[PDB]
Amino acid sequence: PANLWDYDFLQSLGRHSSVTEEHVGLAEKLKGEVKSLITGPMEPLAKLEFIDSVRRLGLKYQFETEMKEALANISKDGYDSWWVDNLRATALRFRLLRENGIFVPQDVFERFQNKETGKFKNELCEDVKGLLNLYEASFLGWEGEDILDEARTFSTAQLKNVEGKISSPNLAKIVHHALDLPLHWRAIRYEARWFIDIYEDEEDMNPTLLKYAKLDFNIVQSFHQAEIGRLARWWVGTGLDKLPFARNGLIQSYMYAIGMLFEPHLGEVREMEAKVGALITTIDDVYDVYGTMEELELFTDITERWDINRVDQLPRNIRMPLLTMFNTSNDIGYWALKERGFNGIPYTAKVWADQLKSYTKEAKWFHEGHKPTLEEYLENALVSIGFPNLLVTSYLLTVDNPTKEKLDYVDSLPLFVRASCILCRIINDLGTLKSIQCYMNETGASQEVAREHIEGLVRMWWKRLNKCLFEPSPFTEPFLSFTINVVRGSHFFYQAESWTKNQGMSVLIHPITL
Repeated sequence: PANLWDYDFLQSLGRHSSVTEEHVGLAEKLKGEVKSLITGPMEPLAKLEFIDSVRRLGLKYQFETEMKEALANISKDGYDSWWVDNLRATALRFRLLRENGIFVPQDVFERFQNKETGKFKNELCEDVKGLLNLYEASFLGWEGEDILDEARTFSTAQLKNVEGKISSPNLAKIVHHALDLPLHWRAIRYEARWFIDIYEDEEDMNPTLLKYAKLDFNIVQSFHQAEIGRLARWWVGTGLDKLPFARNGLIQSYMYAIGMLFEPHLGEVREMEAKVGALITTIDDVYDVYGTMEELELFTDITERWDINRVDQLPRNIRMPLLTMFNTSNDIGYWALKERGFNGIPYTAKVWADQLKSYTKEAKWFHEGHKPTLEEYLENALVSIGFPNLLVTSYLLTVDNPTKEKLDYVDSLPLFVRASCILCRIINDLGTLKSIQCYMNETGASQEVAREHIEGLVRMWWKRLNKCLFEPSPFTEPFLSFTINVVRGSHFFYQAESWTKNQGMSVLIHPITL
């Protein structure tokens, strides 16, 4: 029986599947037909809505070139009367163009403002799809784009007020889902599973796209199940499943990794990221449990020196996580040597050393009654959250022509990656001494005021990421998406056990009925 907490079940995954070669040949056929629909003749707003649907169904990885081509064709040609003075069209166009690297100025929304008060016009307050498109579009903004901040607050207020009054149950579901999290902040694979059901009930539903979305979801899922089986057998082989740390650490870590990257061709990378995540949770718990004890000083020193010669001084429940961290980091660095020509061990060793040092510092503060400022706290806590480790590892494993200089640069945590790491930390803190209490102690602010200031920090760092994606960068495709998608993973998982089990069951275990 399916049991996400049962390592016998998890080690069994991948041996048998609903692959059904017929399904594979059928999906290639339907994929060609969907390609034709994306490039073919269509009304312009309807074409934007079709492309947005393909994205929301988790299928953008299959149609990158067609979507970019159709969007360039839209963004260039002639007439604009198909969206000018149409809030719904204007906002969907702004969002999709900006999502695909085509700049659109915020001034495109000025005609919807009162021209004297900066406030959006009251006659839009019941335009449900226009409000919804304006809401989703506002999250593609940059710092200093004040119209889009006003658009966010206005559209949120009005969607909240209109939510209970929407006649279409499906449109009401879409509005409620958006108010929980905008599409820009949602993890791709989890959103795809939700939106397949939603799309089936849309009035503009294209049955070929729906059938392809279901087939492709099931095929990708079979890949994920084989990965889970391998990872479960690894984990049980470490013995860390029997130690009193990180209760569901392996499968939770794999669910987070699925947030970071889901595509089948990144399987090996995803498995390694899952390994690191599992170890991160376990060792986080280790440093929590032994918080003051000198055992942790030896743990940290062994890791800083990357030298296990003194490891038998540690008790077994600490020695086993340490040696599994050591051996796995050596395996991952060796994979880089074997596959990419570059020994990654010095980098996996370093990010782990940094990580434990971050834990040590947090512990120090807690033990000495220290109250750090917000910036101080965050400078340590963007490391302790674990994403410098996970992201630097993903770069090592995917960058082309890896060199010491590229790895040193990413490991320095420049703006783009730093912003992702800070975001993950702040989102974790909002969902759980941390960001809110630190800001309180720094300014005396209310808990409500402090939470609002931290939510504003989330919005601000997202604006910085948005702008980074338009600006020259040493970073290339896989990693750019990794850096955004770990944040999306954080939003989705830090929004009880029933919910997590439900997400894992519906996304990883149960195929979609065809």
